[PDB]
Order: sequence, then structure tokens, then C-alpha cells
Amino acid sequence: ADLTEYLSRHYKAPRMVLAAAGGLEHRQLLDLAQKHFSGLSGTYDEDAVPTLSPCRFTGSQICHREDGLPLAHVAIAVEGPGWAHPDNV
Amino acid sequence: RQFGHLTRVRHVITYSLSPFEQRAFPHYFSKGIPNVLRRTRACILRVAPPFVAFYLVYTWGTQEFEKSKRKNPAAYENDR
Repeated sequence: ADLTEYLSRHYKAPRMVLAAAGGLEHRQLLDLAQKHFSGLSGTYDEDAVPTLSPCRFTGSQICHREDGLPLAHVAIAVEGPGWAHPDNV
Repeated sequence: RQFGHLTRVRHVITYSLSPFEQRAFPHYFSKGIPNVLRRTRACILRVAPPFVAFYLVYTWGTQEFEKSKRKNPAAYENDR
């Protein structure tokens, strides 16, 4: 029930992209997508459309102390820019 | 004796939080005053009675010193 509901919600046309790369003609890919993928639904039931709420970054630490393992692994980071920000470059 | 050579610790996880992210005085009067009282109730019975006993011996000893300093009724009374 959870898997099928997760599928029915999230796996849909406006939320999806069909990519291709190699020796192939854009017209042909579009014909194949029109012939096979146009069967997908195109909007919602007027709700159930989940949109991303922003996530709170918290400066904090987690220290899984385990001397039995041979080498310590450390990962330190500050809050990132997000996909959109030119600063990324 | 250094960080790294202290002792063998295994399977523990410590979750911490930045001091700028968190509060300095979280639930100070709310949770504290009860905790302070609890700590007072724990110790009081062990700590106080000797100081009470000091106070009793103190006031008594000073009282009895002032009694002995002062006059007495047998000093040449019923003896002209």
C-alpha cells in the first residue's frame, strides 16, 4: 500500500524527464515518448501535490566513538548554496 | 596522557549542538529551582546537623561565659 501510493503520487509526467544521448534523432525520441510515455497522468487530484519545504541546517556534531575500527573517518561541512546559486561555481 | 592515548571506548555515540544554535540559559528557573531544591534535600541531613551543633555549643558557651563573668548571689550575702 505504501509503495503503490508513493509510486502513484511521485512517479508522474510533469515531475519526470526523459533524457537521451548518443547517435539518435531528437524527432524520433519525441515520437517514442509520445507513443509510449503520453499514457502518464498530467496533474493531480487537486491535492497530494507535495512541494519541497526548505530544510533547516543545524551546526552540530555526531561522534560515533568506535576504537575497534582501524581508521577514523571525519566529515565536516557548512551550509551549502543550493542548486540555483551562481556561487556554486 | 593525551587526546588519543587516554583509554579504549567502544560503541558510544555523542550528539552535540553548536552554542550559537542553542540557548545559553535553557529552562533555568523552570527546571533548575526544583533540581537545586532536590540537591539541597539530598545533602542537608549530612551537612547541617554539625553546624547546628556548633551553633548550640556556640550560643551556650557564650551564654555560660556571660553568666560566669557577672556577679553571683553568694558574694558576701547573708554575711555582714
